[PDB]
Parts: sequence; C-alpha cells; structure tokens
Amino acid sequence: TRAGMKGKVLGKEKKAAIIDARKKAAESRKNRDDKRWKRVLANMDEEKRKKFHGVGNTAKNSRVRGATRASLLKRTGRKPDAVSMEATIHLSKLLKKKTFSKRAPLAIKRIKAFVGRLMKTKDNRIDASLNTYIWHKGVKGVPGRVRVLIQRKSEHKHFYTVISNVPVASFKGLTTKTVE
Amino acid sequence: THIVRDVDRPGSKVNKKEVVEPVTILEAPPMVIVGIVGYRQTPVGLKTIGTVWAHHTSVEFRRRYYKNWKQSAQLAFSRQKQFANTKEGKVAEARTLNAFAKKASVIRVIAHTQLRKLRNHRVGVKKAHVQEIQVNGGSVAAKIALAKSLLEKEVRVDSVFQQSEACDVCSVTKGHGTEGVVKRWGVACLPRKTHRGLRKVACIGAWHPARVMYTVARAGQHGYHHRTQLNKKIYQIGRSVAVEPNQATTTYDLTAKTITPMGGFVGYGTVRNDYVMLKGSVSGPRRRVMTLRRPMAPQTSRQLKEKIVLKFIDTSSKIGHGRFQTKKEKNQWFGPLKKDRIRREERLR
Amino acid sequence: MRTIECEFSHFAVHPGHGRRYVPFAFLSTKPVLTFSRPKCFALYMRKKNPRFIPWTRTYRRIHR
RNA sequence: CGACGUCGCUUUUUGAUCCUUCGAUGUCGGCUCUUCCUAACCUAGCGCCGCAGAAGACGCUAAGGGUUGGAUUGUUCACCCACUGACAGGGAACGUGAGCUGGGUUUAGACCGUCGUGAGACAGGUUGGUUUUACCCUACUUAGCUGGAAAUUGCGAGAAAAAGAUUAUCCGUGCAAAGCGGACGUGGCGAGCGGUGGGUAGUACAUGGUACGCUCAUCACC
RNA sequence: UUAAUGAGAUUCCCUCUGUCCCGAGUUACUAUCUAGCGAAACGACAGUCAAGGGAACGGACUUGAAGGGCUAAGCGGGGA
RNA sequence: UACGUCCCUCUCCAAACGAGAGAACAUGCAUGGGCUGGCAUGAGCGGCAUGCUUCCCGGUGGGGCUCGCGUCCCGAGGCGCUGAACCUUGAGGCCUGAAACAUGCUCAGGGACAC
RNA sequence: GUGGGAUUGUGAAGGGAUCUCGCAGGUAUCGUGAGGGAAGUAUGGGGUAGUACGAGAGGAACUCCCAUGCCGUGCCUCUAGUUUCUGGGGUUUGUCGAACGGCAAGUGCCCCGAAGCCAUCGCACGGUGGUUCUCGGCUGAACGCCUCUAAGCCAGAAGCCAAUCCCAAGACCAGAUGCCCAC
RNA sequence: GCAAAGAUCUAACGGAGAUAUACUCAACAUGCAACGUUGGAUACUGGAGCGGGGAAGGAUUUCGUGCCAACGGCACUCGUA
Ligand SMILES: [K+]
Ligand SMILES: [K+]
Ligand SMILES: [K+]
Ligand SMILES: [Mg+2]
Ligand SMILES: [Mg+2]
Ligand SMILES: [Mg+2]
Ligand SMILES: [Mg+2]
Ligand SMILES: [Mg+2]
Ligand SMILES: [Mg+2]
Ligand SMILES: [Mg+2]
Ligand SMILES: [Mg+2]
Ligand SMILES: [Mg+2]
Ligand SMILES: [Mg+2]
Ligand SMILES: [Mg+2]
Ligand SMILES: [Mg+2]
Ligand SMILES: [Mg+2]
Ligand SMILES: [Mg+2]
Ligand SMILES: [Mg+2]
Ligand SMILES: [Mg+2]
Ligand SMILES: [Mg+2]
Ligand SMILES: [Mg+2]
Ligand SMILES: [Mg+2]
Ligand SMILES: [Mg+2]
Ligand SMILES: [Mg+2]
Ligand SMILES: [Mg+2]
Ligand SMILES: [Mg+2]
Ligand SMILES: [Mg+2]
Ligand SMILES: [Mg+2]
Ligand SMILES: [Mg+2]
Ligand SMILES: [Mg+2]
Ligand SMILES: [Mg+2]
Ligand SMILES: [Mg+2]
Ligand SMILES: [Mg+2]
Ligand SMILES: [Mg+2]
Ligand SMILES: [Mg+2]
Ligand SMILES: [Mg+2]
Ligand SMILES: [Mg+2]
Ligand code: NA
Ligand code: NA
Ligand code: NA
Repeated sequence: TRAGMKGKVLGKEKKAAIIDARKKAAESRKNRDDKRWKRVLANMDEEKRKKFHGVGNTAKNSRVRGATRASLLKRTGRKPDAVSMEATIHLSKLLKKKTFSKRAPLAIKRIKAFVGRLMKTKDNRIDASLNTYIWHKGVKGVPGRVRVLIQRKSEHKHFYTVISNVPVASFKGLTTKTVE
Repeated sequence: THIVRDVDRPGSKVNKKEVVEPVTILEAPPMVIVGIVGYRQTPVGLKTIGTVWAHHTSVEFRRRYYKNWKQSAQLAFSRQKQFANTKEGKVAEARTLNAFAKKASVIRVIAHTQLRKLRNHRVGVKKAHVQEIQVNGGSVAAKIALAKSLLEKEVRVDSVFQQSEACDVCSVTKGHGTEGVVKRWGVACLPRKTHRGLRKVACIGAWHPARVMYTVARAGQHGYHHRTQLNKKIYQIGRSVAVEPNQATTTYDLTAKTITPMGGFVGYGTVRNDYVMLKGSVSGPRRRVMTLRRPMAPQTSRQLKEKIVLKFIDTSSKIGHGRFQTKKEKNQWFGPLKKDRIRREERLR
Repeated sequence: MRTIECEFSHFAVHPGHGRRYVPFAFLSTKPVLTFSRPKCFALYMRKKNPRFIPWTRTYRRIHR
C-alpha cells in the first residue's frame, strides 16, 4: 500500500487511530440523516408520503439505506487454528468447453485453488476418497457438483488442509456450514 | 427491442399502414453541472480563459482524480473550497466572470454523470464521467447568466431533447482484437488449391515503386473505434419507473407493463431511471456510455419531420423464443404447478 | 396488429415473431399457415398429430 | 467528309543495333490487389449542325465516380448469347511465381506423317512428365516504453501575457480617459469573513446525500 | 473391323454437392507466453525517398523532401 | 518529508504478450432460493384399492404357463402419481431500491519506488 | 555552499589533494488543433402529359414526391447459419453379476437446443459553403463607328479548396485546472 | 524450434534436493519447479500384441552391490552409463 498507510511504518497504535477517525466521521453523517428524514416524513402529508416509497428505511426486504453492508457485519475475531467446514463447489461452471482429455486433472487444480483461497494455505492434501470421486467416470465425465469437507491443522508455524468427499443424494438446499 | 407504428407518408405504398421497426434503449439518469469555462479566439485557435468551480462537489466527481480512492487521504478541492469561501476568492471569481463577459466567444459547462443514481450491478465503475457541453443561442451575457443559474443543480434529458426529433450519437464500437484482411477489409478468399493458405491478399504491390503503399490491406486491429452516427430519430422519452410504472403502455395496447423485458435485459439488468428509445442501432456494446448531440445536418426531409405515434412495444423475453408479453399471461397459460401446490400446502399447514 | 395462433401448438404469435408458410396444395379458406418455433414446423413436416404431443394446447384440453 | 501533296507527335506493334547481365535478374496466360495516364464509352456542364419534336453527328473544360454475366479455345486476340447508363483505350521490369496455379512452350518414355542408307531431324500433329528457403535490413500494418528548444551542453535570457515609485507602493469600474466606489482596529485583546464538529426547525433537488436558518466549540486569514 | 478387359486420352446426360454466387460458425495440434534445452542458411560495409546524369533501372554521387531513441507480433513491395 | 504511482490480489465493455476499463471490506466473492428459458414426462411403486383426483371420480395389454368359471404367475408396450426429472453463467442471463430474495467468508492488506 | 561516491596495476592503518554526480519537480483531469487522410455515387417510377413540336407517323424536360443498384460505417430486436452449455432426450456394439448409475467407440450416431459470433440470407444511417475552367453577358476604349477586353464587373462544371468525418503537440500548447513538495 | 504413435491423478515412504526470511508478523501476498518405490484410481496395447521363444547380425548389452563427473538433444535419487 501507499507509504501513509503501511502497518510497519505507522505502527499498531497509530494505525488504529486512523480507522476510528474515518469510522466516526461516517457514523456522524449517518445519524444526522436518520433524524432529518424522520422529521420530514412525519411532518409530510399522506399524499406525499405514499409517493416516497422506501426512502424512510420503511420498505421490507430492502436493506439499510443509511450504511453499507459489511459495515453492520459484526466481527467476532480471529478464527482458531483448527477449523472444519463443509462447502459445495460448482465444478461445471469452472470446466466449460475445456479439452476432454484434461478435465479430471484440471478439476484437481481448481479444487486446491478454491480451498487455498479461503483458507490462506499453500499446502492442500487431496484425500483418496475425493480423488476417487472426481475420477470415477473417466477423464471426461467429471460431475457437475461436489460436496467437500475441509479441515485445517497446524504442525513460524505451518498450516495445511485435508480435503475429503462428502457423499450426498441431492445438492438442493445445501449451504456452507462450520462443523466440529 | 422492436415496436409497431402507423405511417403517415403520402405517396408511399405503406401510407396509413402498420410497420415494425427495431429500436434501442438508453438509460439516462440526470447529470450534474459543476463548472463553467470560457474560450477566446486567437490567430492559432481557441484558448481557454479560465474556469469557475461550484462551491460544493460530490464524492463521485472527486473520485475521478484518484486511482485508489478508498485508501487515499481524499484531499481534492479542499484548499480550493477554503480559499474560494473567503473575501479574496469572491474577488477572483468576479474577475474571472468579468473576463468571460469581456473577452470570450464560446461558453461551455463542465458536467458529470451520477453512478449512484444509476444503480446498475454490472457497470463496475464508481468514478463519474466528466465532459463539456457547449451553450448555444443568445448573447455571451445570456449564456453566462444561464450557466450561473445552472450550477450545482441536476439536469434532465427531456430538458435537452424533445420526442419527435433527431440526434447524432458519438460512441466507440465493439472490439475484436487482431483480425485478418478478409474480415478487416472485405477482400475475397483465394481458391482451395492455394499453397500456404488462402485468406490473404495475393499481390501487395508492383515492382515499382519499390515499397508497399498505404492503400493496401493489411492485418491488424479491428473494432474499438470512435464514430459519430448522424440522424437517429428519437421515438420515446420515458420517465423513471418509480414515478410512472406504465412505461410501455400505449393508447392502443392497454396492458400495464414496463420497458424491461421478462427476465431483464441480457447482461445489463433493469432500467431504473429515465430512458430514451431511439430508432435503429448505435455503435458499442451494452453497458458503455455514449453521447447524444443535437443534429448538425439539415432537418427538412419528410422522414425527419414526421411525427411518431407508437402502437405496440415488445416486452417478451430476449432469452430464447419469448412467447409471453407478461408474467400474468404466462400464469394464465400454465395454471397452477407442482411448486405452487407445494407452497400453498405448506402455507395452509 | 392482432395476435395469431400457431398452426401446430396454438401458441400466441405476437407481431414480429415467427414464420409463415404457403403450401402448394393450399386450402382456399386459409392459404397461409403460421408457426411460432422451428420445432413446431419440424413436427408438422413429419405429419405428427398435435393431440399426442404433451406440450400442445390440443393435448392439454383433452386431458383436463 | 476530303483526293494529289506536305509538316509533325507517340513508344501500348514489329523491325534495326548489340551498351548492361552467361562463378544465372525464374519465362506465356489466368486468378488476386493497388496505383497512375487521357488520345472521353457512361455520368456533370457548355457550343454547333444538313439540329421542327424524338433519336443522333462534330467539338470544348473535365480522369471526381463507374465500365458486367456466360458457350468454344492454354491462350492474348477473336466470335457469338444475354444484361446495362456504358459494357473506352493504355502504363506500372510486355505490374504482380520465397503470392498461387502449371493448361501452353522446352529434357529424359512412346506413337504418326514427311525427310535421311543410317544414327537421327521437323518455329508439324499426339499422350505422360518433382514449382525449394524468410527467424536478417528496409517498406507497410497494428502494439508498448521513453527523453528532448544551444533539439541531450551555456549560466546563450525573445510569452499571439499584463501595464509602472523602471511593472515595486493596494481592489473594482471607466476608452492605456474625465471621473466614481470600497478597504478590520487599538503588544495582547476585540470585530469581520470562512473551513470543520456537535445541538436543534423547515424547505429544495430524482427521494440515503448534499445544501441552506438559529445556537455552541474549535481551526485559519485579516 | 471387333464382344470381353483397362489407376490409358476425349465429349455429353441423371444423381450430388461450399467448385462458385459469398462467405459464416465450431474442434485437436501449432503459432503466441512461461520453465529446461538449444542450432543452421547467410554475413565487403551498410540500410528513408523524388528527379538528374552515370556501364543507358543508385543505399552511397548532384539538387531538393523527410528523418527523436529503443522495442513485440505479422507481412511478403524492394535488397536486380 | 509529503501527496501519490506501480507490482501481488479480484472483475471484464479490453486483450497474442504488453497495453485498457474498473474495484480497493465492496451484495466484493461463494452457495442456496425465486424468475426467465431448454428438453419433453425422472427413479420407484401400483391396477376395483391404506393407488390417483375432487369433496365425488377413475382404474390396460397381443398371447402363454400352473393350481382348483375361479385364483395366482411370464410378457414388448400403455395408464397414474408427473408440463414431471434434469440443466440455467461459466470467455463471465435476471432479482437484495416501483408494486406483487437468504445466509456464509474478510478481523492492521503485503511489497517496491517516490527519496 | 551542501550531500553522496571514486582515484594506477605490489601488504596493512591514519590524514590531504583532486575528480564525477545530485541540489526541483511529481502525480491526475478537461481541452486547443498546426499537419496528414478524406466519399458517396448512379438508375427507375408517379406527375408534368398523349402536353410543348408536328400535315401526319410520332413524341420530350425542370421544381416536387416515391423506390432501387453499387459503395461505405455500424448493429443482433426479428428471420436464417453455427453447438465442446457433449444442455435434455433417443438409439447400436462391447463392458462393470442384474436394476440404478454409467462408461468405451481420439465429440459412437440421431432430434431439438440457450448464450455468443455472424448474413446484401436480417436491420439502421450516409450534410454544407466558396474559388474557378469551357462558355454566356454588362459597362467600354484603342480605331471615325463598332466590339463580352485592353482597365473594370456579373452569372457560372460531377473540377479544385474549406466545412462535417478519422489520427493528432518532434506542431515540443507561456491553454485551463485538482493535490503535494521546493522557493 | 524440441507438435505422428490418446494420459495421467493421489497418499505414504526415500533423498541434500525443504515448510530454506534481515525487520515487522498468524497463516496467503518472500524457496519455485522436479525425482525413485509401494498401495489405490484411471486408461492404452487388444493374440497379424510396447505377449512367449529362435535364425542372420551383435558379443557381456545378462545378474547383484554401489555411484551420479561426462552420456540417455527436458529431467532423474533411475539406466543397455
Ligand atoms: K522498339
Ligand atoms: K417415472
Ligand atoms: K406426466
Ligand atoms: Mg470483448
Ligand atoms: Mg500445390
Ligand atoms: Mg436472445
Ligand atoms: Mg546471362
Ligand atoms: Mg549476378
Ligand atoms: Mg528477384
Ligand atoms: Mg537469384
Ligand atoms: Mg512497354
Ligand atoms: Mg515459385
Ligand atoms: Mg515476386
Ligand atoms: Mg503442362
Ligand atoms: Mg525411308
Ligand atoms: Mg503435355
Ligand atoms: Mg537544453
Ligand atoms: Mg537557459
Ligand atoms: Mg530513387
Ligand atoms: Mg526536409
Ligand atoms: Mg520485426
Ligand atoms: Mg521481397
Ligand atoms: Mg485538413
Ligand atoms: Mg443511395
Ligand atoms: Mg436460430
Ligand atoms: Mg443463435
Ligand atoms: Mg448415448
Ligand atoms: Mg448398453
Ligand atoms: Mg461415452
Ligand atoms: Mg521459441
Ligand atoms: Mg511444443
Ligand atoms: Mg515440427
Ligand atoms: Mg503425441
Ligand atoms: Mg516445494
Ligand atoms: Mg503411483
Ligand atoms: Mg508380438
Ligand atoms: Mg539431458
Ligand atoms: Na545496392
Ligand atoms: Na458595348
Ligand atoms: Na483373436
């Protein structure tokens, strides 16, 4: 980043000050707008009121107008060293019009990149159950979807993941979950 | 999309008869005026005299001066505002306006777009587009008065263009990268028997002059060029859907519908602001910003002076062969389905 | 313009859609036939009865 | 229109010559593609006929834009069938083979006619007969980086700029006028104009985001 | 003169078609970028043009017109 | 010194490679749901009914084999649950801002110049 | 003056001298437009009109409308083409004990098939002023009269130049502007 | 340029051939790429076979242990070296 925002230049304490300085400026402008719109909408007549639609943060399924998503996202803290997740990967959208003789080897590389991206890990081990599932219909017949179990372990400290297959009957209605 | 209309053209074989014409849709959220600029004429061309900035600018406008806005100090125009508020700033602004009034012959306004108003999900850019718009008509004093009145205020497209007029469209064409001579210039293909390939030009010049001329076709870049596109007829100027939901409803077709087709525009989404419906096609792909200009060619032909009345606007799906105009029509055709029955049973239980 | 119905499937055909076909052994009352999709014309040239194709209006009206 | 005579132009025909090339400049035609000339077929204007009208002839400026599809033949040339506003003539190493093609011409196989005692011959006929290489420089087409006016240096000074104690010693208006109207004060402390931040009301704008009234606190100029 | 036979030479008809009107879309391997490895042909010196004269078709000569430097992918006018 | 710029990262109106348009904790990305569309009725079970459809209706097969006019079996196909099942953004369709989408992941961004 | 380095080839430590370089710009927008390129071009129908002219046979044209050919620049709403979304379905031989799921036949084969790309096989658009040549005239002498010419002037071609359109500061723009730094 | 003969993937052992950092720092954004054996998975040859034996020709290329300077047009911990 630029020299005015580098962590090793400013320091931990100075860096934290800037973050709160921007946060309070954003919040101060926010709360002033909430009070202004509340007064105007209440003072407004019904003929003008029904025309303004969801400007008063009143409409349903319509987000919060004042701030941005991920600013209302509560941040619990750093995740533990050892975690486990279950996720679905849409393989068919990654392998479209690829050469038929390379589909199964390419799916292995895409899975390792997918897991390493959200786990911040360069050492990803493919379990024998997952390797069999990808190959069990030949090089060309890679399945459209796969459900995997990801486990991160630690042995600086080194981190690595082990990825295995989760056999399911249908993929409908499944989302990402954290297991124990 | 395409529309149906009646023709008023005496002497033609389609007089008082219905025709189908394809049209293009352009979303036009209001622009903001932030600057005034004056020009003077010299024996070597036009020279800028100065610029008068508005007292307040938007984050959209100020983002255009950065490559990484969210991690910057965000100091643009701060000293300018601080100085212009004081007494000396008023003197400087008065001097610049007097210079405009005394020595200028061309007046333009600096304006920019509103990407927050254009709540589009596929247009990724957040820094506003900026351009200059010339002010025509009247004297220089009247031009300056109008420019001063239009400062830090919004301008709508209907205040610039009327319904049954024409315009020019400045834009940039779609890109194709490197292309061969056959697709870049339109030369003929060689016979099947040709050794070393057949999609080429056989002879690229005579013995003398002993060099290749600039008039011979060569391979290279095709597409992504600027074009001006005279005489496009405006067929409709429509208001925002939040104000008038019945955008595509005419006097002849009373079905309540909007301008967005079933399933949305492919690769673009939903039209949420004011819009312009032009006849024909324009250069460039979807999501690209283009400029409408008042016509420069004479407007005297019957075709250019004909008034347009629409009778039908197509809103069927652009994915596949759309055969329904409305979701109500599709529901009327199909009736209750398994998913609807399951949902109703779950709601009852 | 008015909306026509497809010859084979009775789908609605709105202005600016479909193709029209004129057989040589034309019928005097209606000389021109309208089709909404290339699939409908292909089934017509195979001389298939619409009452057996389950996604046509003729089939639905019988089994309802 | 023009005999008998007589004077000139051109190098898109064939002759005449033998200056360059024989330790090699790939050779007929077609296909593809660009450009040039005018001695003008069509398209734009004029003049004149032995020009009533219609259809035409003979000229002048003018080369900006056009000038086709097929049967036979390797053809160029030619001829015929159709369309058209018209189906003009030429140059560019008889444009163009590391662009193609290889039908013709012109090796070695073989047949016929005529000639020769014969081996063999024939700008006579016939059939079959390898078409090699670009990654270098330049030209052309697109595509990137980057200095530089003493065109890399000199310190070697030139404004399609303003007008004054020699551009200093205020600002605006006015004709490079005559005039006119304004400008924070007494070392700290007061006043004014502003940028931010809180407390409060209503309005405008396309309506989540900005402006404005009052009040308070700070930071700057004066 | 001849039935049968012929990777022999020639003309016409039916069928068929991207041979053509007139081109468009897709696939594998290349070209293209990277890691490792790694040549040849050729090489007086070099390399922007117009006209002139000249061994009668110049990159160098005369008089004019251009020309900031370094690079990637192509191309087949010239380097007689 | 400071403002800042480039590389790493993410997106595609750009793209042989460079270059371009953008984003910088953002409905940004992922998965699911709904829409829009494609094909044409899934596996399984069953035949006067703990089957299907309403709130009463429907319910095969050319032939063949057993045991006593009956009752169990073999049989291509047909009917019902069933416009069902599956697919739908990826070189890159829509909906979280007209009326009638939801969850999960980010926890001081790293480096080099500017110097 | 200030700050960095370095001197000739035979061992180490201190000093001195000399030499070279740096000492002000960086980054982000909006514009100007010298110069270069350069494009639109033809035919038919209606009406004029069975009119003008002509004994008769016969037989036009301009203003103004409506179409089309060639060329040019784009576009994908419709129609058509293309499928390695091997999307959905069907079907042959082999094969996993059978059903299910499939797999092999360098995309097994057949039908339909979105998105994208694409067709004179689809759709859209293609302007304005000057200066002249050939020639026709005005006013006019030389030359008594006369005469478009000797001085002067008017009207004037698909020609030529500019506008519109494309690239554009090695055309070195003392054009304007946002922010930081130096003075 | 090293493109005919369809093709490899995974874990564990072995090996100097790695998880190889000056500050900061939780990990990614600072040690990549590549190898032999065994177990799984997926394919090919398809009996006119990259099957099992002979003649001509070759003459130690056969086998075990070790080793990796040169050679096996890339690589090697492997080899007809
Ligand atoms: K001669
Ligand atoms: K079923
Ligand atoms: K069914
Ligand atoms: Mg693109
Ligand atoms: Mg050949
Ligand atoms: Mg579509
Ligand atoms: Mg010779
Ligand atoms: Mg020679
Ligand atoms: Mg040669
Ligand atoms: Mg030679
Ligand atoms: Mg000649
Ligand atoms: Mg050759
Ligand atoms: Mg040649
Ligand atoms: Mg030959
Ligand atoms: Mg004899
Ligand atoms: Mg021959
Ligand atoms: Mg200098
Ligand atoms: Mg100087
Ligand atoms: Mg020359
Ligand atoms: Mg010069
Ligand atoms: Mg090159
Ligand atoms: Mg050459
Ligand atoms: Mg010019
Ligand atoms: Mg035309
Ligand atoms: Mg289609
Ligand atoms: Mg299509
Ligand atoms: Mg199959
Ligand atoms: Mg089978
Ligand atoms: Mg298969
Ligand atoms: Mg190479
Ligand atoms: Mg290779
Ligand atoms: Mg090769
Ligand atoms: Mg191979
Ligand atoms: Mg490693
Ligand atoms: Mg193994
Ligand atoms: Mg064998
Ligand atoms: Mg080797
Ligand atoms: Na030479
Ligand atoms: Na006179
Ligand atoms: Na066998």
